[PDB]
Amino acid sequence: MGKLSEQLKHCNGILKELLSKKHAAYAWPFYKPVDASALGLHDYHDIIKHPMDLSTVKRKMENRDYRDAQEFAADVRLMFSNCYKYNPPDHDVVAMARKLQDVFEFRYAKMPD
Ligand SMILES: CNC(=O)c1cc(C(=O)N[C@H]2C[C@@H]2C)cc([C@@H](O)c2ccccc2)n1
Repeated sequence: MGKLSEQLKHCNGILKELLSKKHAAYAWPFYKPVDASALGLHDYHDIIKHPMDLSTVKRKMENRDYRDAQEFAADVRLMFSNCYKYNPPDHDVVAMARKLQDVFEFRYAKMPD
């Protein structure tokens, strides 16, 4: 019932939206951990020290791992940051990251106080 639980419900709402059909055209690369081997990205885990994806964020939310909205936001932004760090800015995945991050940031900003 407290503020932290309430803010985490808003976070859970955002997470459900990021995983929803509405955003699937650009969200799908972020659904599961990057399979570096399958994608031929044999330097991925040398460059990205802390992989993150929405299935991992969902597991952590379901497990009550996140103690506050800030911790949840840090993982969602880590996921985007990894994309911007690894990929050349002209790869389609970077455009898709930017579009999904726009959805995230605008709704995260509507956090209940
Ligand atoms: C989070 N996902 C990724 O960072 C990623 C990277 C690459 C990739 O090959 N990156 C090489 C350009 C770099 C050296 C490919 C994919 C793949 O899921 C994908 C294909 C086509 C449109 C969108 C996504 N995802």
